Amino acid sequence: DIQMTQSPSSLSASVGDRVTITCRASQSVSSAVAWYQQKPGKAPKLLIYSASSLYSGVPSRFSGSRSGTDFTLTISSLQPEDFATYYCQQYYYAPITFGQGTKVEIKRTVAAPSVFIFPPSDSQLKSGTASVVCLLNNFYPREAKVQWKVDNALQSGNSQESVTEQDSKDSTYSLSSTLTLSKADYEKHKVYACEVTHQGLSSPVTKSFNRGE
Amino acid sequence: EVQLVESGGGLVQPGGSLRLSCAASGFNISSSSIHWVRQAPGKGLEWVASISPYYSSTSYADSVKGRFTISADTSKNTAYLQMNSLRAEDTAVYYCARGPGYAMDYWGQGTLVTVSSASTKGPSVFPLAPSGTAALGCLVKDYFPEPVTVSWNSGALTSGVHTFPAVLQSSGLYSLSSVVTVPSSSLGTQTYICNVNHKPSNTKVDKKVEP
Amino acid sequence: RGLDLSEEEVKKILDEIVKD
Ligand SMILES: [Ca+2]
Ligand SMILES: [Ca+2]
Ligand code: NA
Ligand code: NA
Ligand code: NA
Ligand code: NA
Repeated sequence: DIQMTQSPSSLSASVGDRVTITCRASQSVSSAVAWYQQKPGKAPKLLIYSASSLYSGVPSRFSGSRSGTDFTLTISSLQPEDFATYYCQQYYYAPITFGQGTKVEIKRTVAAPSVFIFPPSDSQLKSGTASVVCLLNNFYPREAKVQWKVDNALQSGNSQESVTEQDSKDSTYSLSSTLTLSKADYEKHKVYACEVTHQGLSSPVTKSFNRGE
Repeated sequence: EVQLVESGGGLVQPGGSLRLSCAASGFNISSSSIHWVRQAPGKGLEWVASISPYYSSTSYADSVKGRFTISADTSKNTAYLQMNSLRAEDTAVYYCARGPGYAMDYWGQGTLVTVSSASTKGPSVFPLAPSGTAALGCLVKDYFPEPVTVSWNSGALTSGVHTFPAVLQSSGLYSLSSVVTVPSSSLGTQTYICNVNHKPSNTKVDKKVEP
Repeated sequence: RGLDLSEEEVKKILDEIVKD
């Protein structure tokens, strides 16, 4: 069985830069290696076959090479249309194997999040539950710490985060953090706050509200 | 006009059976190989099975042998993946692809297969009310299975919208929020409606978001 | 036309697709 060990699992690069993804096979696969591009929500598209041949429509900035067991895909200058996940593949013989993928994300300057907090809707409380939503909108880099405080007590094990894919225009991220409680548990406190720390903020930003105001 | 269109996915009980199909256009399936490749949510591509419709020969990944069967019918220019003894681990998007040998030179857009004993359930949609840019949205809460779609003002509102990827709750139901920012001078006059669609449960909701 | 196409034969077909 052939293993295909692809590296790195993710990378950030600016537009115009050179990016290098490598795939290391466990044994000789001769030149029977392909590379694929997958954009979020879409089918993969073939970019390279037999280590170094460019497929239909693939611009001259993608290139592939082999040295024994190592396979490399290079983009000479990252263009915005090149943000995607990349996969190596051996078609030497079955079982067929793909590498784990490489997510290429573009580099950008630091942008602090704008923070918004949303108390639970009155219709949700009538249903029996309460969701408090903290929104961090349009920031970079993706790393960011969101911390919930209720009655100024740090919370744990009751909030879930979701992050958008990098945006195509401004190339930033947005994040939601959602605290969900039963209606009884929600009315047992007064003040709900989310504190946000991020590279772009000189000090952590807190958004809070008092449950009955 | 080369096309590959998968169908037959959906929500299926564990231990059950499902038959996927892949209709091909713009080429004869007996001129190439056909491949089934799956992608579990948030994970990489994993080969499932391949067939030469011309020779009828087949090959399979270890983890599906015996319980999956790939076949093809050249007179329908269509291939199939009969999946049996389904497990939670088989939940994934299943792509059909063509190419010589095991190269895959064209891929369809795939079909979502969800293997779960949980029942379908439509979301409840709650406003995220705004409080000079303002943020507002809707919480699309407690649905199963994936996917839902969210638009704003029937697709007329597109700039500044963020629809977050869904997250599994501890209860086994999904939830997500969709937000939009807009300068605040509009908050009393412009109407903001989020249109939510959950095809698996035949649920359609349009919720007005007011401050 | 089968699964067991040699790597050179796979090359040839994709090469001929690229040309056309
Ligand atoms: Ca090799
Ligand atoms: Ca360039
Ligand atoms: Na928390
Ligand atoms: Na076989
Ligand atoms: Na028939
Ligand atoms: Na084979």
